Amino acid sequence: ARRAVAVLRGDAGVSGIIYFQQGSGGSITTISGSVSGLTPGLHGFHVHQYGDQTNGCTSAGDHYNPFGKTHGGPNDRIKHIGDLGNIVAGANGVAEVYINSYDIKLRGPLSVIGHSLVVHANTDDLGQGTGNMREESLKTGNAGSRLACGVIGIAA
Amino acid sequence: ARRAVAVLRGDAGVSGIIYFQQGSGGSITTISGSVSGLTPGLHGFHVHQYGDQTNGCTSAGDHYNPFGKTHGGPNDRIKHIGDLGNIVAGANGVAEVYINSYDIKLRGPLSVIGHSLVVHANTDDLGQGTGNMREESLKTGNAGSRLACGVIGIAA
Ligand SMILES: [Cl-]
Ligand SMILES: [Cl-]
Ligand SMILES: [Cu+2]
Ligand SMILES: [Cu+2]
Ligand SMILES: [Zn+2]
Ligand SMILES: [Zn+2]
Repeated sequence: ARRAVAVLRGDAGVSGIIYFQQGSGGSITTISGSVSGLTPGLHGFHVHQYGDQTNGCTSAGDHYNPFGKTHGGPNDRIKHIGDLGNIVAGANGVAEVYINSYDIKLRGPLSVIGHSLVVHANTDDLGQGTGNMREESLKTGNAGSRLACGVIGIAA
Repeated sequence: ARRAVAVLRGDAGVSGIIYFQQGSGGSITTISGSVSGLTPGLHGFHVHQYGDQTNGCTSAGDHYNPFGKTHGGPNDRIKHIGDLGNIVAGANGVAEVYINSYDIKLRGPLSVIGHSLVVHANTDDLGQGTGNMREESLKTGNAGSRLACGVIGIAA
């Protein structure tokens, strides 16, 4: 059994606290918490490669992708491990987050501990972009700027 | 080969950036960087248990101590893994940090990635406290309040 947490901060009035809990036997990880200060609507939500905040959320690098796949949604068989889709901010700017995952781990070589969790300005198109949007869709989901981020740390 | 970084922040005018670099073959880890805003003199420097910033540096918990030992200095055979002794702030409030360690790892079950690095207000007595000071000495080194902290994250 394991627990982690990311405290999201940034330069855009967005903040939050997101917990990760992985069950004994490590099959399922529950990601939950809340994010405030968001424009109402859908916001892209990803675990990024680096837990490096020396350049704000920019130094977090690209999406966490240990298996070298294209970008997708969290339910997709082909996705980045760090792809957590969209969270939904209500009219009051608060998104309550609740995601169950078989792919997000807190133990082992694929652990997301030490990586950054990042919330974005726009909707993640889940790798469904078409036309000239498709290149960036299959890389990042076209979710726009990084509004807040935090390093995923071990929690009690 | 691996690299990590902690960006130290807090409520005391203290900040800094500390890098960790572990060589291929993972025997030696070099910890280096700088911390500013410090009172001149010696400041305790530890990796703590949790990378949890929900309650500032308080939620970092106690020292990282996977082998269940007493507190000591970094050169001691009996110490907490997270015990990094004192860093030294000059008259200008800046401490330049350079520490080599066989005990601090960036890979494996003892990795410090995901834990918090913490700089303290006072000198770490390295577990050498005597009299009524000895109980807290062998726990924390009596280094006083937590001035700044950051979660140790993966770096490029
Ligand atoms: Cl489970
Ligand atoms: Cl080495
Ligand atoms: Cu992203
Ligand atoms: Cu400490
Ligand atoms: Zn992705
Ligand atoms: Zn200690």
